[PDB]
Amino acid sequence: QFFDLTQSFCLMAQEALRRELTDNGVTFIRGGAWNGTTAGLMAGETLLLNLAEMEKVWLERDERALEVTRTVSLAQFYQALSSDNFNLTEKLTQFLRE
Amino acid sequence: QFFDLTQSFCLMAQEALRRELTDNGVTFIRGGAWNGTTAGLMAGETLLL
Amino acid sequence: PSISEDMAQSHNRELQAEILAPFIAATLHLASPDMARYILLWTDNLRPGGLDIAGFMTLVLKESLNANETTQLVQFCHVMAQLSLSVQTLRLSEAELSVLVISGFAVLGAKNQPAGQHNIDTLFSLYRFHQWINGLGNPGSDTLDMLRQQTLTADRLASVMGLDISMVTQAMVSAGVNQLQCWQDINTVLQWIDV
Amino acid sequence: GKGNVGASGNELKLSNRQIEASVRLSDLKIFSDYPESLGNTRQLKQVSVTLPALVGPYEDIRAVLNYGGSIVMPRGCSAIALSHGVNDSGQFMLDFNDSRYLPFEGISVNDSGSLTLSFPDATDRQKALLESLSDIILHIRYTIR
Repeated sequence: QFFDLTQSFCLMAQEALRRELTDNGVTFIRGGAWNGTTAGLMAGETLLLNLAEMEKVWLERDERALEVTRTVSLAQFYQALSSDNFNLTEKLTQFLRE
Repeated sequence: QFFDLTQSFCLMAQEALRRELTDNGVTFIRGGAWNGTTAGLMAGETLLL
Repeated sequence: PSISEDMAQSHNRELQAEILAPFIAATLHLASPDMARYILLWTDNLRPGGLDIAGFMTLVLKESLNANETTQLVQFCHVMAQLSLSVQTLRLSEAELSVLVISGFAVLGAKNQPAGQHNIDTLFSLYRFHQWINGLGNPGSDTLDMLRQQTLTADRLASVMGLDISMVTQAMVSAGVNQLQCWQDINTVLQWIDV
Repeated sequence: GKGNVGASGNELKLSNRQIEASVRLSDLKIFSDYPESLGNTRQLKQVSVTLPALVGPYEDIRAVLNYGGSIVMPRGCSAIALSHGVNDSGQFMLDFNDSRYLPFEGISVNDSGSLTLSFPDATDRQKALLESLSDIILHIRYTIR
């Protein structure tokens, strides 16, 4: 039971890594750690190697992404629409009237 | 495989230290940890040193 | 699962053999990964089914993409099984096998066949060389040292054996050998002095 | 639509739709700021930047700081950005205890490399914004050993 549970955790860790790096191809859990012929033993250290590979990938491909903040006004945005450019406040007040 | 990986980590750690002290001459890892005759054992405590 | 093609397309045979050595050591019930790597070098030097080691591993990583040559892969497997059990039965140890494989069996010699084939002559010659290794004693290892190069000289040989130099002089003149290039020469001197 | 004034490293240009202003780091003469006594190796570790122009609500300044030196430290810290400029350092927090490296860390204090202030689309959307621009302040914190 403990191995199944840590296996689910390691899978969840891989998915967290995949989302963080926004790449959905890198895989390290390839299964077979529960080697049936040998009572499914000794999978902890194989998972440890998996974790070491995780850490190596995370650190080596690390990139402190550049940070940018943008301010957007909804009134200006809607007033400046390419297809349907309209007053946002006036439409608001009108839709309020009905 | 694990020893190769930790060798990579130790080397990048050394490079980080070299940057921190801004001196590029200091070396501590000189290889030979994977003693092939001894099935590549005894590398861990070498890295500890 | 464990290995991939990334280093399979490489040209470093020795690296590929070294990294594969644990797997063969397991599947072959073999003592150390170094002997696995050495016997890998040997089987590569045989080329059983027209294969090399990189090709061996690429085909293994292929999910039985050969309909008939998978039997050739397992024939390679039984071949390394045969050589491994040859080592186990003859009880050759690390350094002698290492010297023989790193020298491509040039330090052995054979009849009308370079290195060593998989016949009876190779087995017999290796067995002789091994009893002689064992009977060399403590210094015999460094004897292998001077055997790895062609510095294996007569007087040092006789001194190791404990025998007379003049005996060896007469043996090299009778056997026609002027330099103990290969274990064929050494063995011939051995047989002449044994007579 | 195009201008150029200055020498190598200390230059200002309008390339394409992008205003570039390069400053030679060695040109700043940080050596002479303090005596050679009690200090051997000096290097830059922090830069914050201020843009006090005529900006009201909803105007979003866009600036880029880039370093193009020979000392090549891994990505994550080779370039920084500017959006507000009100003592903007390019990060949500100003922490000097960062486990990671601050941008522009380890630079030689008077390296031959140069740092560039770049304003995009100033032809264009930031044309008016940079027309009202007066000048720029560079607060460089650096350490001396």
